[PDB]
Amino acid sequence: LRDNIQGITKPAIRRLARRGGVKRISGLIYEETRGVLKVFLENVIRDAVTYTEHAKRKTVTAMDVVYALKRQGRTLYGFG
Amino acid sequence: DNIQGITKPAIRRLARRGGVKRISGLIYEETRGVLKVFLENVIRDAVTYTEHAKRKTVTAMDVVYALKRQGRTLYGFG
Amino acid sequence: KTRKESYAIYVYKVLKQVHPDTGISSKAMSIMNSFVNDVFERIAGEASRLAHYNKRSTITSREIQTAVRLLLPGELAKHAVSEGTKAVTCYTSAK
Amino acid sequence: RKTRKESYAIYVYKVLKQVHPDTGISSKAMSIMNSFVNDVFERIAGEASRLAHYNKRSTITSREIQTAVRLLLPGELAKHAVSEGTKAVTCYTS
Amino acid sequence: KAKTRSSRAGLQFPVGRVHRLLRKGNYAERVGAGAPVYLAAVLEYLTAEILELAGNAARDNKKTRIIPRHLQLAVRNDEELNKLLGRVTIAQGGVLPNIQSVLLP
Amino acid sequence: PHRYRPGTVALREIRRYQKSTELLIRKLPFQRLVREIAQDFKTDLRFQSSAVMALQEASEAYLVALFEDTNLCAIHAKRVTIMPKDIQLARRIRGER
Amino acid sequence: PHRYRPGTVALREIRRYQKSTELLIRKLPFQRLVREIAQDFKTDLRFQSSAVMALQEASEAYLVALFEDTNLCAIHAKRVTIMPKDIQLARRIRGER
DNA sequence: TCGGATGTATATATCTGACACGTGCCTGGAGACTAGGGAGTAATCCCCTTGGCGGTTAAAACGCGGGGGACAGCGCGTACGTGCGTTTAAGCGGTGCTAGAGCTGTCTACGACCAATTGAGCGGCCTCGGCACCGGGATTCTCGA
DNA sequence: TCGAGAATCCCGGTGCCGAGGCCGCTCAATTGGTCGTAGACAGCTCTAGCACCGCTTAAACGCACGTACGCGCTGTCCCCCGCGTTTTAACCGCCAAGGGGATTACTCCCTAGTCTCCAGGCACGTGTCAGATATATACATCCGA
Repeated sequence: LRDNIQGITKPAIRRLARRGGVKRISGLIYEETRGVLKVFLENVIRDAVTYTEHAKRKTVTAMDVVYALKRQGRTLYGFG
Repeated sequence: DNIQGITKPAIRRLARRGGVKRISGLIYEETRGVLKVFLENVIRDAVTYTEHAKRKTVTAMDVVYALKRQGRTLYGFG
Repeated sequence: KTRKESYAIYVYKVLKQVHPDTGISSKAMSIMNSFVNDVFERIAGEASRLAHYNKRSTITSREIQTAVRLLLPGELAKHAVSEGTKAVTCYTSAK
Repeated sequence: RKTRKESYAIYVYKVLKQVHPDTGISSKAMSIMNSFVNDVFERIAGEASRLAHYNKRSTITSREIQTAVRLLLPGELAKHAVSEGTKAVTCYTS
Repeated sequence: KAKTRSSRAGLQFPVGRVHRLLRKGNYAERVGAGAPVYLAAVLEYLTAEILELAGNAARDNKKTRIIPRHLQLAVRNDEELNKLLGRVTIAQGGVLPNIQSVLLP
Repeated sequence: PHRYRPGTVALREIRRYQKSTELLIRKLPFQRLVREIAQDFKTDLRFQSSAVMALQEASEAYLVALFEDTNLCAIHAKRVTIMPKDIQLARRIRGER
Repeated sequence: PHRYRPGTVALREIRRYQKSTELLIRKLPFQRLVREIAQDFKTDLRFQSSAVMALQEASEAYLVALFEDTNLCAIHAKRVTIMPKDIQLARRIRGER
């Protein structure tokens, strides 16, 4: 699999930038944002899979994601 | 009172260690405000640990525990 | 058919004390449950490190009080200390 | 006559005389190394305790310590720390 | 004869369950008598403050039921609650209405 | 014939998307992205649905906060348009790179 | 007669103070500052000496890191001279104000 | 500055499905009562904090001249918005299957616990060399001719 | 383009205090044996995760067109840098008093533990009203002549 970083399209980054409060956007922000998102998701997925392997399972539950994010320094209410 | 004892050449030396070429003239009052806020937030927790331990002397371990609560973790003093 | 404990009915009672004519959905109740567990674990861990620093082996109300003063900001901390002291006084006088 | 103070001075001195046979160390650097050993001990021990609480166990085994090292150290440093620990346990049993 | 401790201390949160969770979760070797009473009083106060701020926003948007948007607005408009819940993401909450002034015509 | 002056639809889309609370990314492409970049850690994993929803919530919140700090950097440089060196300055002052 | 062009002594003082490791604030005025702003929390406290040395170490390190991030903001605005709005931008992106 | 024209609150109706209420049961909290060990309270003692004096000199404070950088205005071209018609794949519902998460029942191997030695590790005390300081001469980068 | 000259840098000589090693004595780690229970393993169940298929339409895509914004260029003035002179309080060494920080000893009352009993809270099953989704429409804001 080579795609699916292209699946984050370019009205979606625009909508995230306008919820952020941005009026006028360049044309390199798109690839820069895709790189940022891929790095963040890799760091979270790695710790979630570590908790899942230690629990001796094969499914990634919601609590493993919550515990991974809590280790990152980013608490998340509403899924526990 | 004593915040004016953090003189003009001392802030300049800290800026030179930071890597700063040229400095304006309002940085001194801005920097005295920043340093006063930092020291208030640390000395408050150090005095709280001292009051819980039923002492009247502020030791170095209280300062280390307060700085560790802030998220800063000084090595070298116990 | 297995039990799972939460704080739903108690949050519902406090809501019916402050606003007697409103309700709460399930998602907001889940958020309030997470908030109560978060603050509980934070205060309890701080009290435990106080008891370890002072070479003692007992978590008491004075450790809980100093943990509250270290953890919460000013006016919120003063009102929390007042509420806890009033509850402990009414518990010992009604022994 | 004073009250004793347990430390890690003599063990850091042993490791230094293994790795650099003609090198000394001052007092402040030994204090920094003592604080470093205590810090890393408390991080790994706290994370292993939290794993054992998440999975509803009552025991800290070496598998929790391995998972805590793997969560807490970055990259190749974790890759070598796992090897050192496994090798020491294997030499301890036989 | 069986009265609860919560009715004795005049509270709404349980005291027996807080004492069980303190004795069970490896915090210290002994746990005193006023510790769960003090901690249940503190948790009740914080819950009441959050819900008092949330119900007013549910009135202001003309609703009779609280949602995570109302919890988000209640937390982020207060000052000291925004310092307590500083790095915390509330699910399905959104942001506050902020526009910079140099972007306006 | 009728066209708005450029900036007007941008401002009212800012108001429209700061008023609502929803997910701003399509969720089948995000699910494919999660499964792909999880495939290089353990073969044949099996996600739930609330796990993917939690990951999407967390990722959306992270990107919105990064764009707010990027906008403040671009205003500090006396511009309006956001450029990628603003993103780099924000992520290096914050302590991420 | 002999004078250096302005900037030269600044650069060599940058090298000279990045080479050494010492305290860059006088310590009797710092001790008076600590005792004064501790007097409004508990009357008649009694500090040690290593407590004041630890506070001076921590304060010096904090100010040096703040000046590095301030310098990056001022370079981003295509200037050389550091102004106080750079300090404000650094402390607001970082998460302190 | 009025005129038109999009775009947004505002009112009214109708359905659906989640929140609020009611029941049974069952397990976790309350009530007495006993053992013993952590903690509170007094006394001692001696260290380390606080206050004061006096001579030295290094650093802070104050002018002063001038040059280099901040800041404001102007021109240009180009990169990014707004809107239109075409395509594509996301969302919704429905069906089917099966791996795997979850709970029960037996049992054994492993960690807590206790008593007796004994050697490792901490405090204390000499003691010599590594580093700190002073001085002199070589080098080298900067700036006005 | 080169000479003056003002700061770094390398080498040698003196000295002094703090790492480093040796010694004695307590107290914590080791060794051996016993007990009970936490967790490993085997087995059955039943529930969500995965895969596929057809339809509808909302949204992504590519394209013209025009304009507002980024960015370079210029001038001027003002404010910060480098340097020399005067003042001042930090730093070092010294003496002296006494508060309070550790430490030990001696009770005592507060918490763990056990066992019995019972009532509050959790799972499941109804039911109806709060809010989501239509249509019709005042009315507010933007751009142009």
